[PDB]
Amino acid sequence: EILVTGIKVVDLLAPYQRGGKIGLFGGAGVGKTVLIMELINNVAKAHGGFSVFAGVGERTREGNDLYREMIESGVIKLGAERGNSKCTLVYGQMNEPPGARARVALTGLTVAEYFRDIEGQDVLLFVDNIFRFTQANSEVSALLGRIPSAVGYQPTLATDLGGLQERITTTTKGSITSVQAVYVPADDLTDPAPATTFAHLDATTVLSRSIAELGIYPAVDPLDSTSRMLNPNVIGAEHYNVARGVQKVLQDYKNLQDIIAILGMDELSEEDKLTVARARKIQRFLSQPFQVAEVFTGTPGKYVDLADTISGFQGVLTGKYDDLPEMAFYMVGDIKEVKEKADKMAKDIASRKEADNKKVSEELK
Amino acid sequence: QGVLTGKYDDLPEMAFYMVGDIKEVKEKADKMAKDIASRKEADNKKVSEELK
Amino acid sequence: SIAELGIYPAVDPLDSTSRMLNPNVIGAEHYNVARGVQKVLQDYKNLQDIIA
Amino acid sequence: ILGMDELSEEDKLTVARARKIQRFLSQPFQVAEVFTGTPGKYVDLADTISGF
Amino acid sequence: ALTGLTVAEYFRDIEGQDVLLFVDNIFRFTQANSEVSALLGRIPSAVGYQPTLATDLGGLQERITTTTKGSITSVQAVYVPADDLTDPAPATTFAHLDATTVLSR
Amino acid sequence: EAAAPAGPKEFTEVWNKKAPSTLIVPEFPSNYTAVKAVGEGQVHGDAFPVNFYTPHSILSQAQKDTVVLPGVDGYFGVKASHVPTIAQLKPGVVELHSGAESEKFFVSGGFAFVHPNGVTDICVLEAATLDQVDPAAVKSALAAASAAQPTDEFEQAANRAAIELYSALESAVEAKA
Amino acid sequence: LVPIGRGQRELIIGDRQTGKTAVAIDAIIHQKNCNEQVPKAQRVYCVYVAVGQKRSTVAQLVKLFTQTGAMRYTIMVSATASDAAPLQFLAPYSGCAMAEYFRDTGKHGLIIYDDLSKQSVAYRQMSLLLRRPPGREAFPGDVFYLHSRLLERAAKLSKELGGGSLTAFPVIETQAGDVSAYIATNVISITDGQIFLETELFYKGIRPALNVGLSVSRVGSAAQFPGMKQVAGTLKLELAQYREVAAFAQFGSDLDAATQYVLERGARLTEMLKQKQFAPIPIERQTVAVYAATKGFLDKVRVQDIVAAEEAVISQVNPAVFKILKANGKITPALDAHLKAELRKVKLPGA
Amino acid sequence: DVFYLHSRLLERAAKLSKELGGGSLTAFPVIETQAGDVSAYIATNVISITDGQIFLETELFYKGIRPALNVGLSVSRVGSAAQFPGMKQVAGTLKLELAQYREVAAFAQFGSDLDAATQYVLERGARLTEMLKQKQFAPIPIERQTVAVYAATKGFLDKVRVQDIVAAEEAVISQVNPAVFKILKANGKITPALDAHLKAELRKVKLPGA
Amino acid sequence: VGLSVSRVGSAAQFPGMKQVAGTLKLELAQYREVAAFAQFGSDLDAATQYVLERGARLTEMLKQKQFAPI
Amino acid sequence: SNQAVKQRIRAIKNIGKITKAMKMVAASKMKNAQIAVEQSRGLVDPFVRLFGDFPAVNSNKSVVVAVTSDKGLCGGLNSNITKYTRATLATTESEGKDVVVVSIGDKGRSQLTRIESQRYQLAIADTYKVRVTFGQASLIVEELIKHNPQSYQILFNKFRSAISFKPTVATILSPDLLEKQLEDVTGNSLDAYDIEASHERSDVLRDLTEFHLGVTLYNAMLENNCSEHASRMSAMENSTKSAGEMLGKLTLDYNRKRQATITTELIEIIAGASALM
Ligand SMILES: Nc1ncnc2c1ncn2[C@@H]1O[C@H](COP(=O)(O)OP(=O)(O)OP(=O)(O)O)[C@@H](O)[C@H]1O
Ligand SMILES: Nc1ncnc2c1ncn2[C@@H]1O[C@H](COP(=O)(O)OP(=O)(O)O)[C@@H](O)[C@H]1O
Ligand SMILES: [Mg+2]
Ligand SMILES: [Mg+2]
Repeated sequence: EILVTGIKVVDLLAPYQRGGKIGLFGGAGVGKTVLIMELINNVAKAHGGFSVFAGVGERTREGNDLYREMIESGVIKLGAERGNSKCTLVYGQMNEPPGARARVALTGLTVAEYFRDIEGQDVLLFVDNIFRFTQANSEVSALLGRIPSAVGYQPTLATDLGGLQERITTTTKGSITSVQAVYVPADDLTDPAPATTFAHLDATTVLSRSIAELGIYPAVDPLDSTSRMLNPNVIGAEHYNVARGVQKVLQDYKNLQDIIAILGMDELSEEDKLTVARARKIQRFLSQPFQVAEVFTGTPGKYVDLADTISGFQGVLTGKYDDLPEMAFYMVGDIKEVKEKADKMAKDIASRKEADNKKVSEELK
Repeated sequence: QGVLTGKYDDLPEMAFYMVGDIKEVKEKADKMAKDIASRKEADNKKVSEELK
Repeated sequence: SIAELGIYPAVDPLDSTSRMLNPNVIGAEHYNVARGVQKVLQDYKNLQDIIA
Repeated sequence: ILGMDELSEEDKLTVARARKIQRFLSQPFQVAEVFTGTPGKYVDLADTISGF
Repeated sequence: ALTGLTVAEYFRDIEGQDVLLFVDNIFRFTQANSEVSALLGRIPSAVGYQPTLATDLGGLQERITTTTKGSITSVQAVYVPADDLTDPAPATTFAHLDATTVLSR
Repeated sequence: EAAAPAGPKEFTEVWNKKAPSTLIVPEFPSNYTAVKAVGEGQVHGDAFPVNFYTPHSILSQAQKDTVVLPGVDGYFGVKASHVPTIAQLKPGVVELHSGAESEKFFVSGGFAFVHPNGVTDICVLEAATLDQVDPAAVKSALAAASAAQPTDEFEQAANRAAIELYSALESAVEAKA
Repeated sequence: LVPIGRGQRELIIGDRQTGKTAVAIDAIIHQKNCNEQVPKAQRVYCVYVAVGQKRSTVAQLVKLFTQTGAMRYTIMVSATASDAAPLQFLAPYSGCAMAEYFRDTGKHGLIIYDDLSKQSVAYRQMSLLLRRPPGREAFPGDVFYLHSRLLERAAKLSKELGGGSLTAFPVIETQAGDVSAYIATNVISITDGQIFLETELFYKGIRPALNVGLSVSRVGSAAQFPGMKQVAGTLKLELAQYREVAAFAQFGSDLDAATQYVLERGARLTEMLKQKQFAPIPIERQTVAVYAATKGFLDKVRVQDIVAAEEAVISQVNPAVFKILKANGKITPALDAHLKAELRKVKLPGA
Repeated sequence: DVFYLHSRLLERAAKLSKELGGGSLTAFPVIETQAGDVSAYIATNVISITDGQIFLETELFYKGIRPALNVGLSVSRVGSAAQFPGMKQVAGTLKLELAQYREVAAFAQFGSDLDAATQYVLERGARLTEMLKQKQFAPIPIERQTVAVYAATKGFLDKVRVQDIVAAEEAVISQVNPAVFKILKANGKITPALDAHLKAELRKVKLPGA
Repeated sequence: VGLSVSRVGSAAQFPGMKQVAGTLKLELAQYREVAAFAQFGSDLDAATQYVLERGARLTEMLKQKQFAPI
Repeated sequence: SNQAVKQRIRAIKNIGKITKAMKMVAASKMKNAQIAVEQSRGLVDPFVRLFGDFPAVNSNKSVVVAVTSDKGLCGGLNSNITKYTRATLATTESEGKDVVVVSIGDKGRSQLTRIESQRYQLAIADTYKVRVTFGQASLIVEELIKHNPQSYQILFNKFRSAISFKPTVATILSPDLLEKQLEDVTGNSLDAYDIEASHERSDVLRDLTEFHLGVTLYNAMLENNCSEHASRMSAMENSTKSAGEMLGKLTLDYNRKRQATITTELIEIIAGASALM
């Protein structure tokens, strides 16, 4: 069953499962903590059960920020109202020794597994950097007297990660929706800790560095983020067809970019220029402001419902918005807001000056 | 020596594909002129009115 | 690449060598034909960069 | 690709200044006079800055 | 190179002069210390070099300074291995160089 | 009488309202010419500007003192303040005089405009000078061109052009000095 | 294009999330579709070995094999990710021993080792913990013998031994499409065929994402349907031309109206080779659909809806011709003219 | 454990609570990259530890733009909404104008087609880049940064081409009455009674590029 | 010819061979700079065509015939 | 994974050498075309001073010619004059005028069909293949005079310098259909001229506008060919720039992969030898 997040690229191209395991693959600064905090903000309140945040090898500043903003959201209630809290925090952050970071994910799983099994209810398990589990085991593993495996890792990487990740499942008695940030070491997805984590996830959201350097946030690679829910027997034929159409347009753009970089756009065919224009449009349209990025961008964040993003991407695919420019799609919520941003961008196209005097900058008033 | 000097520049390049000798190249070039000059025959027979 | 062009046996005509390809062993008629064939194929190998 | 006299009147002034700058960077060396004939010229720093 | 640096360091310390040192091919100094570390049984670091690459280079290059007596100045010929300026031997060498003089054909 | 007030300065003021504002106005062939026709002056005395042209050449753009043109009625001479003229030129010899020297340009037909401001614009297709003509092919050319006349009217026109061109060429190559 | 005979090892190699188990799933679902229509002797009993996956992943597969009904002929060996490394390294041999019962008793097996790449990572774990010295990337020296010992057990036995067969489908995952990895180049040299699936073909809409240029079948056309031995020989020939003229037209230089006809028909065939997810096609509605495409009968049909055009070709052509094609195994001229006689009485979209 | 080496070091740079004294420790780790590769191992290790980055590009450094701040890539979100309010007023439109300048410079890989609507922001951005660069060992107080960027993102600087904007910024700092710096420092932000005298005092300075 | 070198160089050459190789290697160097541009033959350049033809004159000179040293 | 990057370095390097060859051959062909262009500009001037320059005439039939290129590596030339072609077809049209759209060059029928699919009627191509001559422009003008319009519009790129190409609209009016009607201002401006032809002035204007169309067309497709060469000279210069950028990034990437290859292949050897020692 689908889990609607309010993120356009996630709900369109790699939709999350309601009891699924979700991996956010990231490359040191591409935005998986902002994305996992937006998933907390968007999902964790609409979801009625309990929530567990396990911080494994991350910043202690981020743990303090999460604690102080879960208090003033009422998700954590201090004092005598503690029983009405919805979230428990387990923290093994990056100042801890490698033995504490290699076991704190298991403490988070135990807290979530009691709620799943004994209490019998639906849990959200947010694990920020499940990579640090693997990295801490490879730190302590050289001193256990083992022959090291590939790149520098423990020989027992896959079974350690498997024994941890096979416990974060839904059962007949309960449900754990698991969102895990997965750091990738040197922007290398063939590193064995991301490459081993990829098998354990129902929905991988792969975040790119080159997408984030185009300003497109969330920096989700639309042709590398998959899901088991992109299936026409699950999400409907219209959603499946608009997702596959968006992916085909973006793949044809990626196939064209090597000759676009050298020969320019002047050597394209006209259906190829239509492909490039629609692909730049949907590249900008997968971008979205976040309600947790509104504190450092100024733009307020937009939750986008699933039917709205389906209809918007279907309209850009059919051709209904070929008149609008590229930058009207950038960082807007709906397909209405690209029209109002073209209305705002267009109106200014004349408004540039004539603010000479009749100011508030006088000397007596 | 023939195809290197220009003796057989007047044959099609698919006449050299998968043939043993240059005698086979000459037998294949005119067999292709022969088959592609025999492509207009499915126009009024065995669509209907067939002889069982 | 020669197999994926449909040419069988997919022998690389340039990268294949023999110690018998000397003019004083197989004669000059065989040797000059083989060297000219390889020369024309290396010319087309240089020209396929600019044709494509 | 265009010609040495295609240039503007100001860029030819820069060409004539840089061509005589890069000549002036050369210098005869004191140790090289046993095989070049021309004697070597030590240059002080103030002379270099002022001349350039 | 340590022997040439001692000969220059006498003129710096005891004679009080401004000495020149010409370490010809500092890359071959790096290469020889790499081979010495390999023969001594040490595990090589990045691309192929000694684990002590920065330290065996800084042991040499930090004695070429200006003291209150005099100075040693080095004109060290630099080789770039795969025409790769990010190779650890020229990248570690360029952290000490105060100037580069490129002679070109 | 002039019910379409056309022109470049009208096209540039009407073109701003029917085109996108990004495109600048297209240029026109009036902006690449300098000497006009109706405008004052441009003669000053005994010389006058003679623009002898060709599609593939500019044979002269200096000033001459008299221009002999091979008009269809006959050879006329253009002096300084000549009457405005649109003269169709027969195959003949233009001679551009500039004193005692005379360049004898045999043209193959064309036009010659004398403008009100005294500018002569000879406009021919081929203009060979007389030294680079051979007298050998013109005689068998006239003999053969006076022979083949079928019932085609097109070849009658081409053969009449042939005989008048080659006959004027023999008239201007056997009467030289 | 990549035909598979009974007794052949065919590798399904590809990058991370391509159609690798989907080809393997459809081959098992299709055997249930064939076992109900053939006699008792030529029935194929499948084995799916699921090495190093989740339990959640294989619980979706037993749910799928029970829903279609393919679990009646299917063993499901599953050493999952939480299992001990000597259970994942042993599970293909355990599964192959179950499949070899059918090979050794005259019947026909089909084993799918999903992720032999994960069986080598579990074997590297045991070897490096038994202090056996590492080799390439960390693997033991014996890792070629790990898979060649297993894949040589998929055979086609003689009639003195029953005539049973075992068809293997090893699955190998590559990293960035780099088929020059260590375990990937071991199995490519063991198996007879190769089915390379690409991610950039997967996102262009081509599903199954089969790279036609790199996908080999060493048994050739000698072990396929004779009805498609004659109509798909030109299909792999027309697609070889289409790959070349689409590399040059990517620039946008020129078209020749005889080069563009190659680029026209080749785009019909790549839309013809598409297939959706959990619905295999028998053999004879395939070769009719390849007959409709390699004979020009789907020209004047727009390239966007040839996927939608061939539901009409299978629906409107009567099911009497599929029985003649299956029972003969070959388009006889008594059928070949009568096929194209009915391939004009069809309502294609657009027309 | 080379990640742990830097992580356990940099995690000690905290802002303590009120019951621990309220003390703080700011860290500035320096990482040298090779040929601009920021996707290296130690670089991406420390990017995963620190709260932001200050990227210094060698192409901007060789062109004389010093400090060679890669404005698009450098980030400090924790220091945002913790900065000077007077500078936070002016720096928002500074950031948007520099974003537009970077994208209309990426729009022009070539000088052949002028737009005269992007040429405005292409000259305002080269104004702001010349405004931003400063010389070594002379740090500037925050009010004299605020007043200079106020004089740059608004008008008061459009007459100097690109060349004399350093001299114009020095003339802005020297010729404007030094009481307005005291008001900006003690009030912290720009009040309406303050940007009144900002628009007043900036029009009576004499800019050297005329 | 571009990658081959001799660090003794001109000090250990046949004099007289020294008198022609100094322009032979320069002319071959210019031909290597205009190399791979001789695929445009009708698309002439009239100044690089002389060095292209002379470089092809010189590279076909240096070829030899296998245990026939000169 | 280090032979794909090496062959990509080889691909981008030969693309850059191809493109620098194309740039230098376009720079050579621009200079040999500038011989012919500046000579042909002379004959345009007598007809533009005799008949004037009237682009916005109220003709009820026009034949518009967009002078495009054959080869396509120009870099936005044919697209620029297709924009100018429709921006003059949306300007000079006044009342429901029949406009015949013609293209000279293969790159015109590729785009004027995309703009004006129904009014497009003729496609001249292969014209710059050997050279451009006046007999060729005369035959093209004869094929335009097979239609009988009241006006002609020629859209071409005026080669000004090696960097400046301005699109130009050159108008030729039909002789007494519209040209004499546009010259009379209370009398005429053409009746100043003493006509020295054999037959009437309608016949001399009928000959003179055919000659004016042939001259305008010849100069138009000389100017456009020179701007074609000088625009390929700048398009194959930016493409060598971007193929040098891509090559520099690929070489940095290859050296990173080379270093990483030597490190991991050495770490494998140490890990295999430390298990035995
Ligand atoms: N023929 C097809 N048509 C449409 N969708 C497909 C097809 N084949 C696979 N898919 C989709 O692609 C995704 C990947 O398929 P599959 O499960 O075969 O991947 P895989 O190669 O096994 O990847 P992994 O090894 O990571 O599990 C699935 O979600 C499936 O829904
Ligand atoms: N959705 C987003 N919107 C705007 N900026 C973002 C977004 N995600 C990330 N960023 C930028 O990227 C930086 C890194 O974000 P973070 O989630 O901490 O990365 P990571 O956890 O991958 O290291 C943030 O400081 C922010 O500036
Ligand atoms: Mg993080
Ligand atoms: Mg699978």
